[PDB]
Amino acid sequence: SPLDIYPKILDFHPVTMATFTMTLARVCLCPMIIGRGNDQVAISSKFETREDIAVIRNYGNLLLEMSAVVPDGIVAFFTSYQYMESTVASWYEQGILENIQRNKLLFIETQDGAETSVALEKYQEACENGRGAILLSVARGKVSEGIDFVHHYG
Amino acid sequence: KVDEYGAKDYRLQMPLKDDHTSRPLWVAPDGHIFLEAFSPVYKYAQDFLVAIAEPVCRPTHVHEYKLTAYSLYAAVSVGLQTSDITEYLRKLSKTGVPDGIMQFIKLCTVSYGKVKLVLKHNRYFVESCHPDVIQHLLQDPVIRECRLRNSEGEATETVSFEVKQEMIEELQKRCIHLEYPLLAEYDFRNDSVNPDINIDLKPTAVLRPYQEKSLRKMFGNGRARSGVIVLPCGAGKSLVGVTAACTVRKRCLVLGNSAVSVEQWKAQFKMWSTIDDSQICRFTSDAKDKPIGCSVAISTYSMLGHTTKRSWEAERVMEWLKTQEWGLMILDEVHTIPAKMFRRVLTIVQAHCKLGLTATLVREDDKIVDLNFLIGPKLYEANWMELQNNGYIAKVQCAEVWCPMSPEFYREYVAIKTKKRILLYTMNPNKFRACQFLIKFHERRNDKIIVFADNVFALKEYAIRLNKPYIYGPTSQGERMQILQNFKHNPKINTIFISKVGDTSFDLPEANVLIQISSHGGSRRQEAQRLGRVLRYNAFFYSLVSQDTQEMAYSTKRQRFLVDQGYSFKVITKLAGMEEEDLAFSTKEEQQQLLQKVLAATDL
Amino acid sequence: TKRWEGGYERTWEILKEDESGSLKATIEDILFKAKRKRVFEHHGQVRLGMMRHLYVVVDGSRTMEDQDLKPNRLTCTLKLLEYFVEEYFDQNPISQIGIIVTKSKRAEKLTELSGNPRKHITSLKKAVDMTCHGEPSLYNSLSIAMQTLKHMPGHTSREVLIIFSSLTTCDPSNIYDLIKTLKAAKIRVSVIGLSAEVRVCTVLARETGGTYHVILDESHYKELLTHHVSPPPASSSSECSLIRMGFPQHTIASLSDQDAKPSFSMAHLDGNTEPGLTLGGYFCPQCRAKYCELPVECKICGLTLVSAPHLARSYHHLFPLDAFQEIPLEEYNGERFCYGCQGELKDQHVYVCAVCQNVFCVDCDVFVHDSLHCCPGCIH
Ligand SMILES: [Zn+2]
Ligand SMILES: [Zn+2]
Ligand SMILES: [Zn+2]
Repeated sequence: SPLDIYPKILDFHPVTMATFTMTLARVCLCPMIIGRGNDQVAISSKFETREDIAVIRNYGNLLLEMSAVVPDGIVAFFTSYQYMESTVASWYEQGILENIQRNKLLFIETQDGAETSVALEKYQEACENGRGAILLSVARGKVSEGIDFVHHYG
Repeated sequence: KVDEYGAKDYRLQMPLKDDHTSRPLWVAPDGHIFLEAFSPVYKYAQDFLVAIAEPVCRPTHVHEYKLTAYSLYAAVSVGLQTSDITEYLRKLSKTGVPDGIMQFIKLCTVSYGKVKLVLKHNRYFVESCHPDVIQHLLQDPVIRECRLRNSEGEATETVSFEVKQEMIEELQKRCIHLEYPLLAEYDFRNDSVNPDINIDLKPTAVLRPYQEKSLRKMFGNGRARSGVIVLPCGAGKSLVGVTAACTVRKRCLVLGNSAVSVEQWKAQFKMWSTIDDSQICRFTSDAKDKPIGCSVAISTYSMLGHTTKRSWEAERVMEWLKTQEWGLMILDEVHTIPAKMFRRVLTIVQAHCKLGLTATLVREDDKIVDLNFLIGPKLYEANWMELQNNGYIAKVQCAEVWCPMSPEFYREYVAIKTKKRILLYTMNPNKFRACQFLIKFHERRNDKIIVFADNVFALKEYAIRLNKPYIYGPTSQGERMQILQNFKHNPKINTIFISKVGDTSFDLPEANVLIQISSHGGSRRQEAQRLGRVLRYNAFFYSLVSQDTQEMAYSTKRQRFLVDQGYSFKVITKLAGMEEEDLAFSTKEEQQQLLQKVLAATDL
Repeated sequence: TKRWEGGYERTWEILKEDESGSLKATIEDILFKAKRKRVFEHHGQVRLGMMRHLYVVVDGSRTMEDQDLKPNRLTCTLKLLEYFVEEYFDQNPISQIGIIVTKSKRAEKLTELSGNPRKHITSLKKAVDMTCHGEPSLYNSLSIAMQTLKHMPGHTSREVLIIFSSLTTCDPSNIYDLIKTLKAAKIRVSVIGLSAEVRVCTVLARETGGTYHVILDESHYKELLTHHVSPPPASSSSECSLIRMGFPQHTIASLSDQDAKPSFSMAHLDGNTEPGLTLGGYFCPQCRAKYCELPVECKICGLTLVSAPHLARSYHHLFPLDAFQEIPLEEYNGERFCYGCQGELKDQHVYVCAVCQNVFCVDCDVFVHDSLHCCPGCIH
C-alpha cells in the first residue's frame, strides 16, 4: 500500500507507482473497523489496558456474538502469544468461553510445529462439516503466512 | 374566444370530424394537445407526442400535453422533419389542425440548424450555413461585445467568428429573442483531437425500456446534444448518466450538489462502468485523490464558483481543469441550476455536451424557462403512472390527513401575526397525537418510517418526547452516517426524524412510510423529492396539516405537481382507534402547559 | 456500437390511411392481436408427476428465537410450512408428508409420513408454542429420514427438505458416510437456510442431487417453498408401479330410510373429546370403515382412500387439446355461426378443429384451449 516507503527503505528508483483493485460482479469482501463495544468503551489493544477487564469482556462478547453469524471457521489474530494466552485465560475464568465453545470449536496455535499442524488439520476437518471452528493465532507467527484460507475456510 | 360561459370556445375553428372518433387526439388554436389513454393506439400516440411536445398533466384517462418552441426544436433535432410531424399530427386530430398551429410549427422548425455553436482548441465559435444571418445579428449591440478583438470575419472555408467565453450566456439568451436558437451538437464519433478514454460499462448492468427511450432520444443521429432527462429518484437515474458517459467515450465531468453525492456518483461508476480508481477522482477538498490527469472527474457546486480566495491546491486544480475541453459535462439536481452563482459555473468551464439530470423539475420564481437556453431543451419526461404500473416503482398511496386546531392553540394562532404562528400549528397537540398513532401503528407492522419535519426547533421536542433518533442537521458527519446506516438493518429501531436534510439526493435506505409535518411554504420541489425518497400498495406516505391555518393552503398549493404527475391525495378526517390506546397530550393539563414552552421562544 | 446510439425508433409509422378513415381497420386489428396472449396452457411446465414421500426437517435451536422474520423465525417458518403443505397436497394427489423437528442434538418425528393435510396442520399449530433449546443435529434427522424411507418403493421419488436456521450442527458420527449412504439410497435432499451459506449443506445438496438456497426475506422464503411445491419430472416407464386404493362414496344417512345407521369416525375415536357420531360420511369400500376426511389411508385394512375428482383433475395433461387451425373468414365456405357459442362469425379469422371440422370463434377457441381442454364437437 505505501509506495513511498519501499523506495526509501532500500535504495530504489521506482518509475511505476502503480496499484490495482480487483472487481467482480459483487463485493467479495466487507472490511469494517469496530471501535467501542456495547458499553461504549474502546477495545483498543493498548499496552496500559492489556490487563483491563472491560476490554477483555468486550473482546469475548464480540467473538461470541460474531461466532453465531459467520459459519464454518473464523480466523482471529492477536498481538502476541503472551497477550493471547492472558486473554484466553481470562475468558476461561469467566463463564463466557463456554458460550463460544458450544457454537464453534476453539483451536489454539502453539510454537510446536507438529502440534500446530495437527491443530490445523483438525480445524480443517471440523470446518468441512457443519460444526464450525475458531482458529486463534498471532499475526507474527509461522501460521500467518504458512497457509492460505481459501473459500469456505475462515 | 367567446365568453358565454367564461370558457375559451373553439367549436367553429376545427370542425374536421369526418369519421369519427378513431383518432384519440384534440388540438387547440393557441396550443395544446389532449390525448385519450383508453385507445388501442395509445402507445404509438404517446411515442409520437413525447418526441414533439412536453406533457403538462398525465392523469389516468385524458393526458394533456403542451406545444412550445423548445419542444419543436427538440423534435426537429431528431430525424423527424416538418412534413412528417405535420402529416402525423393531421393524421391523428379527429378535429382538424387549426390554421394557427401550422404557421407556429413552420416558424419554429425553419430556424433550427441555421446557427450552431462549436468548441475547438478551447475557443468558442458560432458557425452559420447561411452567411446572411451573420450580418442580420451583426447589428445587435450586445453581440458586438462578444468578439475580441472585433473578430474581423474569421474567414474559414460558411461564415463564423469567435465569441467571448465568459459571455456565452448573454448571446445564448439573445439568440432565442432573435428567433435564431443555438444548438450544442457534439459529434463524438469523429473528433481525433480529444484523447478519448477507455471507459466501457460491464455487459451485466441491464436497463429498463423506459431508460432505453431516453438514451435513444439523446443520440438521435449519431451525435449527442445537451438536454434534460427527468427520472424519479427511486428509478434508475445515475445509471442513465453512467451509460451516457460510457457511450460518449470522452473525458467526463460530474457535478453534484452535496459533498456526499460525489461519493454516490463514484460508487455508481465503480458499479456500472469498469473503470480503475486511478482515473476516477473526486475534487471536493476532502481526500485530494490527484485530480490532475484524470479521465472522469466528480465534484460539486459552490466550489467551482467560489467568489473568495481559493485553496492553493484547489486553485491549481481549477487552473488545470479550465485548460481543456470536457465531453458530456453531467449535472445532477439540475432544477437548482438557475441561481446567482450556479449559472456562471456553466460559463466558468468549457464542455461540448451538457447533460442535466433531475427528478423534480418544478421550481418557483419561474427560472425553469432560463434552463431551456442555459443547458438545452427538456428531452425526456418519464410517465410516473405507467412507470409504477410496471411494478418497478412502488405504488405509493398518497394521503393528506389534517387535524383540528386545539382551542388552547387557536386563540394564540389568531392573536399573533408577526410570523410567530409557524410554531403554533406545527406543535398542534392533535397533529402530535395523529403522528404518534401512525408511528406506533406502522411500527407494530414492522414498516420503515421516515419523518420529515422542518423547523428543527419544533422537531427537538417532537423527537425527544418519543425518545427516537433525529437528525438536527448540523450534528456531525459521522453521527448522521452511522444513524442512517443502522436505521435499515435493525429491527429494534426503524423510525427516524429528518430536518430538511433529506430534501436532496442522498443514500437513504428503502422506506415504506413517510410522515411530513410543517414543511416549507409552497415548495412543490421539496414535496416531490420527499415522495421520491419512498418509491424505489407497497408503500404509502402521509402529510399532516392543521385545519383553519395557512398549512391548508400551503398543502393545497404544493400538491398540484403530484396531481399533474397522476397522484391523488385522499383526505382522512378520522383515525380508527384513536382512543383505543394511550397517546401523549391525553389531558388538557399538559396541552395547556405546552403553550408556555411554545410561546417561550420570544426571538426578539 | 450501441443499440440506442443509432436511429430513433418511430413506432407511429405502423398506422396508415388510404381511404381517410381506414384507422378503424388498424385499431380492430390491434384489438384482435391483443387477445390470445397465452400459450394455451395454464401451467406450461411439467406435464406429469410421481409419488413423493417428502420429509420436512425443522430446526428447533435457539437461533429460531431470532427476530429476523417477524415475529420470530419459528412462527414465520411454521406459517409458511402450513401454506406449503396445503399447496403441496393441492398439487399432489397421492403424495405423503412427514415432519421431523431437530432440537438439543436430537431428532423427534413430530408427524408420521401420511397424506392427511389436517393432521400436519394441527401438529404445526401445536408446535408453535414449543421451547427452542439446544443445537440442531442434521445427522440424526437424516438417519431417521433414511430409516423411514429405506423400505419405500423404488418408483416413488424419495425427497427430504431441510430448513436449517442454525449455522452449527452436532454430529455423533461422521456425516459424509451418511451422505454417501443417502446417495446410494437415491434420496433427494434440499436445504433452505436462513442465515448464510453452510459448506456441509451445499455438499449434501450437490451430492444428493437437490438444491441449496438461502433466504433473503419472507417473500423469497415463500418463492422457494412454491418452487419446491412442483413435482419433479418422471421417466416414461419405470416398473410395474401400481397401488390398490379405494374410492369411498360419500354416503350420508337420513332418518327417512330404515338404514339410518350412526357410526363413530375412526379418526375422531382417538380424540380426547367425544367423537363425532354423525349420520354418515365416507365408508371404506373394503372394510366399511367410516372416515370424515380425504384423502386418508384406512386404519383397519390399510387401503388408500382417494377422491376420484382429485385424480381426474390432472387428466387433461395426458391428452392435451390440439391447437385449432386458423382460417380467415373469407376463405371458409360454410356456416357463419360458431359451433360453441352460436354467435355470428364476424372476426377476420375463424378456427376449425382438425377432428370434427367445426367452427369456433376467437373467444370460444381461447375458452376451449384454456379452461374446457376438450373440443365440444369431438365430444359428440
Ligand atoms: Zn378399510
Ligand atoms: Zn363462439
Ligand atoms: Zn373438434
